[PDB]
Amino acid sequence: RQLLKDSFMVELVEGARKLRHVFLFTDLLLCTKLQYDCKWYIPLTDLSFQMVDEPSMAFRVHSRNGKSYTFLISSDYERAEWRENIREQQKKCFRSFSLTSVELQMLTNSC
Amino acid sequence: GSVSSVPTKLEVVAATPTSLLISWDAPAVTVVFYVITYGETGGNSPVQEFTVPGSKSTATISGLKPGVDYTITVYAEYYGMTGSPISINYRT
Repeated sequence: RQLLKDSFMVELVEGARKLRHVFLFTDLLLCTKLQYDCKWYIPLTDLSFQMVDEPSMAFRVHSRNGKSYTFLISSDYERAEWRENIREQQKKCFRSFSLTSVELQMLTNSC
Repeated sequence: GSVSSVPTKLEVVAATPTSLLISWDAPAVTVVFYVITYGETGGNSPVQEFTVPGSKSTATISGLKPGVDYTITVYAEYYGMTGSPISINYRT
């Protein structure tokens, strides 16, 4: 499992905005808060990336389990880069999975 | 895949000189949302895109230039994969 892209992003949540550090690995998308703590993750095979233009320069990631998460990003170009990188990797992911508590620890440690 | 990921029967069902109402038939599989793209045919103009939920199978496109050829595409987005597009040309 390799790290392909990572960026600070602003997550839009109920009544607030949160600064997150987001990581695209070969098989999953990880959202962390700042030592790192995992807020959530989505396997790429369980993810759908949606462009959001209201608010502007935003995107929404939908998870197969019915949740979705919305982020502001720095530019339309970076937003398009994230979608393309995720698409390229989704073509190489076939199996959904769930990480154990320690697996997540090791995953967050690697960050 | 065992069924097509692509919508069928994309068509303009109503038009004014500056707006189009498009419709398509959904693929066999539940869609998270659709992407609609449109831009001037051959014109090296910026292509624009928007979404509609997978429960909808029509969309309105507005703000177009009259008498201009446009290429319109629709594709489906799914958990884990992106469908291939279906495309039409239409002159306002």
